[PDB]
Amino acid sequence: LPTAQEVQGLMARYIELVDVGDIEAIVQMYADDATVEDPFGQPPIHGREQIAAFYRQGLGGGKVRACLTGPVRASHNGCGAMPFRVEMVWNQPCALDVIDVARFDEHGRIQTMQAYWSEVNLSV
Repeated sequence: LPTAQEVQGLMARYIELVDVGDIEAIVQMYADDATVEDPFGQPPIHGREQIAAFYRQGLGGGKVRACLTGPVRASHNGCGAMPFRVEMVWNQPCALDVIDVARFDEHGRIQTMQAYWSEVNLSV
């Protein structure tokens, strides 16, 4: 599994990809059969096609900004967690505070992603 330093780099690179909205590059960061639970509590979506559709819906159709709002917290077992803020228009300018928890596989790809947030974390 990716080292703690590597996890930091990868999770930071995920945020940068969300920030520019490069759907294909985001999807490539995931394992081919990865799961996404976003928001955590909802049923997982499975596989790169479903994940691509998810990101197309959520990012496509307008400017989205995303910045880390604190450092990535990495483990020594290929996992990490990070706090960030996503700015969008829905549907005025709003911001959502999120924490992503990720588990990576032996190939450095995201196997599971869990995005913790609820409506309390949204601001118009």
